[PDB]
Amino acid sequence: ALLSFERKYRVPGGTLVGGNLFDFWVGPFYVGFFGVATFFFAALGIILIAWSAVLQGTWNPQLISVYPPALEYGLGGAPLAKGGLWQIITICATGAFVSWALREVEICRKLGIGYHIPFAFAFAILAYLTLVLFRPVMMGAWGYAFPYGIWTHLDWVSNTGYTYGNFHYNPAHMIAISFFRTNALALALHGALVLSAANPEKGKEMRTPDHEDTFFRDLVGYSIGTLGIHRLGLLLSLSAVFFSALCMIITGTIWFDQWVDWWQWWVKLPWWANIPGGING
Amino acid sequence: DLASLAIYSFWIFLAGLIYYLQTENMREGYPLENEDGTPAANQGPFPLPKPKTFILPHGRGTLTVPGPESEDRPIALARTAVSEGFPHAPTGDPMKDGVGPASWVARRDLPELDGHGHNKIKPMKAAAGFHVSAGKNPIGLPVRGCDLEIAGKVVDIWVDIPEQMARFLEVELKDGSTRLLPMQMVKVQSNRVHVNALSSDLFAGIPTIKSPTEVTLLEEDKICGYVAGGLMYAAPKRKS
Amino acid sequence: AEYQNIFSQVQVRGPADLGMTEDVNLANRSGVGPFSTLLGWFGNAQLGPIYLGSLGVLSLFSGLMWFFTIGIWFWYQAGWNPAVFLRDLFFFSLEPPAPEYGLSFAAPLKEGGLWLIASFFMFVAVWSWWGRTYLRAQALGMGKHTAWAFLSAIWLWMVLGFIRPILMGSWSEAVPYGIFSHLDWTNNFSLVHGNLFYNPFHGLSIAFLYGSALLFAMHGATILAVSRFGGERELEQIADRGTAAERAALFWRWTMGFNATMEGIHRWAIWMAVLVTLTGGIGILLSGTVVDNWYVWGQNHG
Ligand code: BCL
Ligand code: BCL
Ligand code: BCL
Ligand SMILES: CC[C@H]1c2cc3[nH]c4c(c3C)C(=O)[C@H](C(=O)OC)c4c3nc(cc4[nH]c(cc(n2)[C@@H]1C)c(C(C)=O)c4C)[C@@H](C)[C@@H]3CCC(=O)OC/C=C(\C)CCC[C@@H](C)CCC[C@@H](C)CCCC(C)C
Ligand SMILES: CC[C@H]1c2cc3[nH]c4c(c3C)C(=O)[C@H](C(=O)OC)c4c3nc(cc4[nH]c(cc(n2)[C@@H]1C)c(C(C)=O)c4C)[C@@H](C)[C@@H]3CCC(=O)OC/C=C(\C)CCC[C@@H](C)CCC[C@@H](C)CCCC(C)C
Ligand SMILES: COC(C)(C)C(=O)C/C=C(\C)CC/C=C(\C)CC/C=C(\C)CCCC/C(C)=C/CC[C@@H](C)CC/C=C(\C)CCC=C(C)C
Ligand SMILES: CCCCCCCCCCCC[N+](C)(C)[O-]
Ligand SMILES: CCCCCCCCCCCC[N+](C)(C)[O-]
Ligand SMILES: CCCCCCCCCCCC[N+](C)(C)[O-]
Ligand SMILES: CCCCCCCCCCCC[N+](C)(C)[O-]
Ligand SMILES: CCCCCCCCCCCC[N+](C)(C)[O-]
Ligand SMILES: CCCCCCCCCCCC[N+](C)(C)[O-]
Ligand SMILES: [Fe+3]
Ligand code: NA
Ligand code: NA
Repeated sequence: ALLSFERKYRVPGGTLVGGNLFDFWVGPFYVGFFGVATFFFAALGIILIAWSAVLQGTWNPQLISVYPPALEYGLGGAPLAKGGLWQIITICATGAFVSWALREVEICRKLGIGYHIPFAFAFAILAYLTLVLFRPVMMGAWGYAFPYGIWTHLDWVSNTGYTYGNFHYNPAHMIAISFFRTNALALALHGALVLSAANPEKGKEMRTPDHEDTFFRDLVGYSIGTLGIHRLGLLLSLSAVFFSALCMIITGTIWFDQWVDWWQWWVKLPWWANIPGGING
Repeated sequence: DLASLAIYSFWIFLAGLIYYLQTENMREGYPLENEDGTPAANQGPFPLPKPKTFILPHGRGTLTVPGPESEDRPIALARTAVSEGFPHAPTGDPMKDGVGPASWVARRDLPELDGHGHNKIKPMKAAAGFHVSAGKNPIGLPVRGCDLEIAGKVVDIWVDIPEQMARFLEVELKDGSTRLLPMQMVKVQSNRVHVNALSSDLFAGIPTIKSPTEVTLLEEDKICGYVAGGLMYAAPKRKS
Repeated sequence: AEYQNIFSQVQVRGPADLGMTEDVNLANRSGVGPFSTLLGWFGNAQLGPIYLGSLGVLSLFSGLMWFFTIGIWFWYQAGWNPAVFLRDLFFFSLEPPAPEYGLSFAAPLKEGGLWLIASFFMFVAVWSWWGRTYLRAQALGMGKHTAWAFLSAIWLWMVLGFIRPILMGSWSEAVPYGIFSHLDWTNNFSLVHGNLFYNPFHGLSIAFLYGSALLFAMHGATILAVSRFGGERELEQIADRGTAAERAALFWRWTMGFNATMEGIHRWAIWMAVLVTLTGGIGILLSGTVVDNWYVWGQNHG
């Protein structure tokens, strides 16, 4: 049940709600008020979903799907089998996620560390809330949200994007993608660097953080440093998701035409609009 | 059909990769223990990996992992309950005893070395050519604890040579001795450094170092330990 | 407000560090560059030195030939007019030879001969840069992780520009050099192969790409949360576990029931990332060579 060094850490304290009531573990898992909150919301949502599996007559992971109320129902309630289930499940999902985050904070308090982790998680949670909650509300209907099933939520990505042409042209989706890729490049480099220093050529002695700075310098003539690259990873990642959410919250709401056509603002500028030649003259 | 092969092949490669990866991550803290220190019955589905041996540089030796795991220190804690999985109450003063969020590991009692074999961390005074290049220079500022009292004054910055970054502030107490405070744990303001983790009276219990121009891995852990522990353990000494 | 360690509160500079020497040839390092207070709020303030070497100068020369080859064509397209060149920047494009010229080098200079020239220089530039990542690890006695990782990126790219074009019998399958036009090729490729969302490699690609974002965020945030105990000094935490590596492991063990080690996490990391382009290059390579339609294949094979 405990890691060799764990026991000195398992002290009382740090809870946000409940005093000592749920201050304990189950195997490896810390509980807490919010370990309980996330269980209730999580198990409810699973039930509510397996219920939805019955009312559409499949018991199959690749087919089970739960749709928002149709566009017609507005931003108001809906019969369970025709979009109500989804609404309560979403309420559950939010409950589970936010609870998971506040539980994470409680673990932070006990362990004496910074709140950086749940802070980062809340970006991902805010992306999700952008798809199922903030965009729908600004757009007038639950039906605009994505549906919970494995292949059917992809269908929604395709339909939502092709509504605007090739979605590539959303310029906040461009920034977004740039951060995802950049992040991946940074995750490979960090990983590979730390390992090439800890696991040197056969028989040599393990290298040092100065070797790590040296390797980079030699290669591209800069090194961000070991604090730097962990600041970087975290920034690239949070920025990917920030831009992800931004590209979607502006889509169908301030811009709803074909994304490629937004790029005409640049071309139709007074000082070069009408010069001949190139592609647009 | 080639693609169906490619993809079946790949789910196998990946299950193997996950095995490799999870075993590699058992070179520390395993085998699992009961709350009493003995081997636990349930070790999970993954076996300990074949040990490996890192050659430490500058003749500091080697490290082999996994290997015989032990705390190498009394742990001042006691059970609060009669079965598995409850919190363990501190037997004395948890700050002083080094438990909870005030824990330290018993790391080596040498300081870390740069690639040249010199100390990595050094007070600025002794660091050839190093000076504050930006931001408010703290050296000179009174230091305020979470109780809003002046604990001491800053008297130098301990810096990291190979990576040119501040690591501690060295601070001077009422009595004329000094302490390290981790950079990451103070706020430098226009007219003071502020320390949220510690009430002013807790400053004297900051673990001291032995040489006054170098600090050891073991001493960093105690200092960082102690100071982090203040978040939880000072907190009845501040309506902050 | 307590302090977060995203940006430094005080920078310190001392003498420029020239690096470690091991088996490097020092005749090839530049000398330091300037010092950037700006960078220094976030990372290190020191620019350079860099190592040139014969390979590095080869590489750097080609990558400029590749970039100038595409640029002169962009001026051509703009009719040498600086205002057009600007206005139309994302629209210009250097297209590969039409299907009819096959895998041959005959194609007129203006209808793709130029595309190959640019591609040739690109090849030269990437591979030699790859030799570089290896050699500079060797000079230092370090592992070859960076060169092997970079090979996985090189895979996807070789597949797009060279391998798949060669297996389909024509250079016209390859990707064009242009901002908007390469975006169009991408969409087009999907439509024409029955939609990549049906490619099971494509989906793994996503799991990983998304995976990288989740992971690096976990890690980055973990390291910053424990940097009040020296957490970023990962190599010394590997050699001699501190309360930083402990608090970190335990955050995750308590949250989600298992954890990593300070060395292990870097292995999770190097793999999460390289599998993005690994599975991707495979997904792409199968497309049009073995599978014409992912929807279709998706129907018999599941
Ligand atoms: C044909 C489709 C269109 C298109 C249309 C769209 C549409 C439509 C959307 C995107 C979105 C995205 N697209 Mg696009 N996209 C296209 C082409 C691309 C290409 C490419 C190479 O061509 C790329 C790289 C991308 C990349 C991207 C990203 C910017 C973004 C996806 C990441 C994200 O938002 O995460 C954010 C993360 C989350 C939402 C996950 C949150 C996780 C939660 C908090 C917790 C989960 C708990 C869970 C239940 C598990 C429980 C426990 C389990 C046991 C584990 N698109 C094409 C042209 N794209 C999406 C976006 O930006 O969304 C905001 C979006 O809606
Ligand atoms: C982000 C922008 C789009 C989107 C676009 C895509 C695209 C495009 C693709 C996926 C794919 C996936 N998406 Mg999706 N997806 C969206 C939002 C979500 C949300 C959510 C907000 O709650 C979830 C839980 C998922 C989950 C998933 C997985 C089923 C799959 C691989 C994910 C992955 O590796 O992520 C990174 C996370 C990790 C590596 C952590 C592990 C997470 C595990 C694997 C999640 C399992 C969830 C499980 C299937 C749902 C069970 C719920 C339980 C009842 C509680 N997507 C939005 C609408 N998603 C890929 C796929 O192949 O689908 C078939 C794919 O190509
Ligand atoms: C509408 C368009 C299609 C689509 C069509 C494609 C196509 C086509 C491809 C992808 C690919 C991918 N798609 Mg898709 N994709 C769609 C929708 C999505 C969505 C979504 C809807 O949310 C997502 C999240 C993704 C995600 C992804 C990526 C995971 C994957 C490529 C990874 C990568 O990083 O390559 C980027 C990395 C590289 C290209 C390698 C770069 C390395 C080289 C060596 C660097 C050279 C640098 C050069 C010298 C310049 C240097 C200058 C510097 C300034 C110094 N796609 C839809 C369905 N997608 C790729 C893939 O693998 O598919 C299986 C791919 O080919
Ligand atoms: C902001 C940067 C990235 C990020 C960060 C991030 N994610 C995080 C964290 C952080 C910092 C955590 O600390 C937390 C964690 O514990 O990590 C293991 C987490 C997490 N991110 C996860 C997943 C996840 N993150 C994603 C993305 C991202 N997370 C961003 C890329 C994605 C993507 C890309 O799609 C996924 C799938 C989980 C591993 C974990 C959160 C686990 C959690 O919150 O548990 C509580 C809830 C449950 C156990 C289940 C309850 C579910 C019910 C309410 C019903 C089901 C809901 C329904 C919406 C299902 C939809 C399925 C279909 C879409 C297929
Ligand atoms: C494994 C997956 C991820 C990955 C990994 C990866 N990439 C890598 C590596 C690794 C492990 C390296 O080691 C290597 C590297 O050296 O990193 C610093 C690299 C690299 N990945 C790079 C790019 C890159 N990686 C990408 C992606 C990815 N790489 C994946 C996400 C992408 C994408 C998403 O498209 C790009 C564009 C390079 C930084 C570098 C390989 C460098 C190379 O091959 O260089 C040859 C070229 C030259 C020497 C010169 C060309 C320069 C010209 C553009 C001149 C500039 C003109 C000037 C006047 C100013 C103008 C500036 C700009 C506005 C253009
Ligand atoms: C400001 O003006 C000046 C003149 C100074 C400029 O220089 C400006 C320059 C520009 C504006 C140019 C801008 C360049 C771009 C926008 C480039 C766009 C390119 C991409 C977005 C890349 C997309 C994908 C590229 C790929 C996948 C390439 C793969 C190529 C390789 C695999 C090479 C394969 C090799 C071949 C086909 C030839 C090899 C032949 C042999 C015989 C070996
Ligand atoms: C909620 C937990 C379940 C999530 C499982 C997601 C990963 C599934 C692995 C797919 C295996 C692939 N294949 C074809 C061999 O079956
Ligand atoms: C998607 C990548 C995440 C894969 C998760 C791997 C599960 C590992 C569980 C190991 C449990 C170890 N334990 C606690 C029994 O010792
Ligand atoms: C003794 C040799 C003199 C070399 C002159 C200094 C060159 C500056 C190096 C620039 C650094 C490269 N950078 C940052 C652009 O990538
Ligand atoms: C990798 C490049 C990142 C560039 C970083 C530039 C950020 C500067 C912000 C500094 C914080 C503000 N300040 C100094 C007033 O505290
Ligand atoms: C090396 C880290 C392992 C993390 C694994 C993530 C697995 C996600 C499974 C997604 C399923 C995609 N698809 C379409 C191929 O089935
Ligand atoms: C008692 C040990 C706890 C082990 C925790 C293992 C968590 C794995 C959760 C299963 C879901 C993983 N995945 C990728 C298939 O989604
Ligand atoms: Fe790291
Ligand atoms: Na000095
Ligand atoms: Na040379």
